[PDB]
Amino acid sequence: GNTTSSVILTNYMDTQYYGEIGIGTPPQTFKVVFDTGSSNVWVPSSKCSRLYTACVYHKLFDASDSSSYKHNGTELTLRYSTGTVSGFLSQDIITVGGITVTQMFGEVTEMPALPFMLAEFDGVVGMGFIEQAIGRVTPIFDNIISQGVLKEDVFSFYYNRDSENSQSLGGQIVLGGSDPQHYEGNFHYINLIKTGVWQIQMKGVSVGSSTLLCEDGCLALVDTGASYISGSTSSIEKLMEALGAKKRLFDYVVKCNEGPTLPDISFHLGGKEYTLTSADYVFQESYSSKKLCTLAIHAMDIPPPTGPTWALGATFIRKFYTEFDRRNNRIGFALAR
Ligand SMILES: O=C(c1c(Oc2ccccc2)n(-c2ccccc2)c2ccccc12)N1CCNCC1
Ligand SMILES: *[C@@H]1O[C@H](CO)[C@@H](O)[C@H](O)[C@H]1NC(C)=O
Repeated sequence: GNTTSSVILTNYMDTQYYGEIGIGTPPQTFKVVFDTGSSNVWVPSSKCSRLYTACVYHKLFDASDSSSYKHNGTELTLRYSTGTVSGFLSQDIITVGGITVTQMFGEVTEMPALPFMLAEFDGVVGMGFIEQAIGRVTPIFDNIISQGVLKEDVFSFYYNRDSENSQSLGGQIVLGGSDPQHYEGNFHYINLIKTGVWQIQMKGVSVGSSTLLCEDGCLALVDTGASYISGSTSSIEKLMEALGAKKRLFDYVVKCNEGPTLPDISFHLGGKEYTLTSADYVFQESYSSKKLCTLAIHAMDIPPPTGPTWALGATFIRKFYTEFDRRNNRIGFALAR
């Protein structure tokens, strides 16, 4: 192939990065997260009961308004770390950054308020492998590859640190390459443990100068759909005791004045150390001892076969521009700019 294609992303509060796709003829536009942690495409359906408040608030796909729609109707349930969606399969034309593909996707009829009422996006575009696709449906990137239009069998993620001011650009996905404008230095590559999952070996997790965690190795899922860096409950409990952080319901907190005093956290991947300073992992919203500041690291127990794993989400990608290489089954990291 010859072409490169980009998807402009919106950065919502440093936690949600989403772009727009079109589905059907004429195109019905949806805000979607592009998720390397999963392999299914889904959007909410017009068939979703309005008793699900998430379906009242999000954009719904109406098959009755699309002349290119092809019925399927196979029921499917997608169980994610933060919640579950259920619905049925359909086929239609999807437009992603100027690229048009015929795609099988889920029409979601059951969409829980938690977490979906907290989502700025409507659906998900899974960027993982067919091996992880529920119902063994061909993932969108595999269908785009089949077209033979892309210069390379790769895709790259840039997630901006700036979520506020306009004219910044929230983030960017490049289909078929990388954007040198958003990284510096050279890519350092890490081969996948196996095909089918964007997961790599991690050799250790350091808090300051000492390797408190993951000595003897562990797994690291490079997950564009996750807002934070996550580890298993036991790993995070140990990590947080070392930081002096206090557990709450859905996160860990530190007194805001303590934020800048927190140690660096280093991830040992492919012989290189990937270091995040406290500015990279603390939501430093004030400097008061009277206020609590949340950390962009949390516990998430991912079940087998994928888990138990650490997940390197938006917290990590903000610092490290990421290239997902399908041709060589590897992931490249470079310093984002
Ligand atoms: O469930 C999540 C996650 C998720 O939802 C998604 C649901 C489906 C697809 C993508 C995101 N969100 C999320 C973020 C903001 C609002 C609602 C949900 C997470 C926030 C932190 C950590 C994980 C997830 N996963 C599991 C699937 N892969 C990415 C992380
Ligand atoms: C749904 O799609 C798959 C092809 O991807 C097909 O094999 C299956 O039989 C379809 N079912 C119907 C009822 O159209």
